[PDB]
Amino acid sequence: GHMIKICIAGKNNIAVNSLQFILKNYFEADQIVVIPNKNDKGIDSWQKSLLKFALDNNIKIVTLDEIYNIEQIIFFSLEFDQIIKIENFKSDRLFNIHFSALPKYKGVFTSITPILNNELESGVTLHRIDNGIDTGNIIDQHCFPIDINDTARDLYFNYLKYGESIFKKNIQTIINNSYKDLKQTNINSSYFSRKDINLVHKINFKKTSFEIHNQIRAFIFQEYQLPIINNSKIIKSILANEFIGYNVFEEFENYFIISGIDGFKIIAQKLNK
Amino acid sequence: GHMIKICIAGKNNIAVNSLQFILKNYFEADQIVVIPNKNDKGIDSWQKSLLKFALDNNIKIVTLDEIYNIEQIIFFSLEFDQIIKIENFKSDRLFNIHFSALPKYKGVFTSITPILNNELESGVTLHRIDNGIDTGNIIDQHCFPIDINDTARDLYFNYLKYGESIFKKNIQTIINNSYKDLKQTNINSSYFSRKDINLVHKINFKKTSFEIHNQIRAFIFQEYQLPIINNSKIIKSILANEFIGYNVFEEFENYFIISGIDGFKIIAQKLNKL
Ligand SMILES: Cc1cn([C@H]2C[C@H](O)[C@@H](COP(=O)(O)OP(=O)(O)O[C@H]3O[C@H](C)[C@@H](O)[C@H](N)[C@H]3O)O2)c(=O)[nH]c1=O
Ligand SMILES: Cc1cn([C@H]2C[C@H](O)[C@@H](COP(=O)(O)OP(=O)(O)O[C@H]3O[C@H](C)[C@@H](O)[C@H](N)[C@H]3O)O2)c(=O)[nH]c1=O
Ligand SMILES: Nc1nc(=O)c2c([nH]1)NC[C@@H](CNc1ccc(C(=O)N[C@@H](CCC(=O)O)C(=O)O)cc1)N2C=O
Ligand SMILES: Nc1nc(=O)c2c([nH]1)NC[C@@H](CNc1ccc(C(=O)N[C@@H](CCC(=O)O)C(=O)O)cc1)N2C=O
Ligand SMILES: [Cl-]
Ligand SMILES: [Cl-]
Repeated sequence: GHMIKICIAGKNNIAVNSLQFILKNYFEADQIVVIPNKNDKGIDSWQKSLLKFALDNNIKIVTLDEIYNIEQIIFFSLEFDQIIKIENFKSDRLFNIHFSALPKYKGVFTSITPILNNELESGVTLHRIDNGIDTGNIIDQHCFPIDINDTARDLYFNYLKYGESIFKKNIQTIINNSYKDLKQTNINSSYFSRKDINLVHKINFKKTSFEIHNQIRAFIFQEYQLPIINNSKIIKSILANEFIGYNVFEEFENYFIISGIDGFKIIAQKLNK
Repeated sequence: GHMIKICIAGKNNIAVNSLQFILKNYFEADQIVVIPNKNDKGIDSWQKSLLKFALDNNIKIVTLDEIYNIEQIIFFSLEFDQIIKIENFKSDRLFNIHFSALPKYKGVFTSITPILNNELESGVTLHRIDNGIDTGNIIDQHCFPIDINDTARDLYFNYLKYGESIFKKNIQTIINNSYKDLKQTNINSSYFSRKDINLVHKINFKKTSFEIHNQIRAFIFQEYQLPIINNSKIIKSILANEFIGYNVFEEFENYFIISGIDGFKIIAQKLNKL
């Protein structure tokens, strides 16, 4: 049918590197169109620009309106900023990679919400897009650890890495329309919206050491913000299993020593600045 | 031996039934003391009264001050209302059964917090009392399901049942002093205080059906409160696998039909239904 076979919509190194993989291995420029996010400035920053890569490689920049009527197009969202409505499209070949182990942690801020809710693991999930937010049927998932001292930033860079890999693992079956999927369960399903998360976190210290530590590290993502204790930004939290007494809080020039209601030692390292 | 070998401190069916078990199998009345909770008025209601049981069975009622200097006393807290300081006690035989699968859900309101945090299971844990809240070394634990439609009240009655069972299972080894324990992990440890739970819950509907349903049923405990939707008290929530559309909300005479962002059917039953 159409010249155009695939649309990559989204941002950051997962979208750029997945687009590069399709251009190298599957489709020529003239067979691909791209929809960057509204905030893409067309320059590289701490992630690469999808808009810049597409323009550099002669791939057309399009709008959703411009692709709705393309028969059989593969629409692939990789951190795309718009919620689509499936009945706009002639094609039913609509796919997304979501940065959580669905059915948990639908919605936004998924580098914060699993840590803040005390998880030991997260995942990336390739799924069909339906009209709900991260609700469509699951094609593949890869779960991986949230290590004990990982921050939100560390978790995000794992999503980028594992998300790119799950794209490469599954894309041929998507192209060939040969994949299998399974509906999501009602149980374990959870969802967080922007209004659920205050990005300026105020720590509750009447909590376990593990909870105070998770509260701190869930907000460490320096490109956006760092959590603040007594007007100092915190760059790293370290949780040990050493008991130091209950409810410790002491400030030093370079760090705080903290424990919660169970008394395990936390070192909260101040940003050097 | 002082005369007094054991103190049962606390309340409700677990304290009464455990006391009754001790009196039947291990110690006579004149070897036991009790410290009821401050709110025990000696009346059997939806729970049995430990004060009433002790009075009816000639078991002395005491204060903590009265038992601190008692050598070798077994002190057993079963829903006891006072945080003890261990250095007050000559004895080191100090035990509690906590209504959670420790190390999770230390603190209070443990029939609310696991449901509200989307758990599929909970537990009872027998542990040594240390100076922290529910922090001491674990002796035994029994985990059991939170069934999908269980309310906070249903979970509390399961804690009472499994707690009484874990008491009977372990009491021989406590009396022998042959029990084994293990320190708690830092990992997975969680804690909720009274301030963390608003008992008049306002539901966040911009949530999955599982989360809306957990928000409703975590507060269903009619002796205390029921959650209110559109000025109606709710007595039961039922969560189904059936997709009915995203973000459904409809009020009927006897119930609401609700779904969250994933579209699964909830029936929230009003108290007024006949
Ligand atoms: C905007 C922002 C983000 N972050 C962190 C935490 C967040 O998980 C991570 C990535 O932010 P993002 O790129 O804005 O996306 P988010 O994780 O909220 O993902 C959501 O939005 C994107 C655009 C959707 O495609 C995705 N499916 C959603 O989950 O950066 C912060 O810590 N502070 C911030 O202010
Ligand atoms: C006071 C109260 C209680 N409840 C429910 C929820 C709570 O888990 C259950 C039992 O209440 P409780 O007997 O006050 O005890 P709680 O579960 O908070 O347990 C705590 O306090 C008791 C006294 C301690 O020994 C125990 N180790 C603590 O966990 O009843 C309510 O729903 N609303 C209330 O207002
Ligand atoms: N239909 C659809 N389903 C999806 O699963 C999906 C899409 N489109 N499009 C790409 C991506 C979009 N991800 C998102 C997720 C949330 C917001 C957002 O603005 N959330 C608002 C709540 C919006 C609402 O209630 O309608 C917020 O305040 O959190 C935007 C983009 N995606 C899957 O990743
Ligand atoms: N030392 C000790 N450890 C325990 O683990 C323990 C005891 N005593 N005593 C019996 C029982 C007591 N349980 C409790 C638990 C919390 C509160 C309470 O009032 N909590 C307050 C916070 C108190 C504080 O911060 O100091 C709250 O507002 O939630 C009371 C009794 N118990 C284990 O079951
Ligand atoms: Cl964005
Ligand atoms: Cl009480």
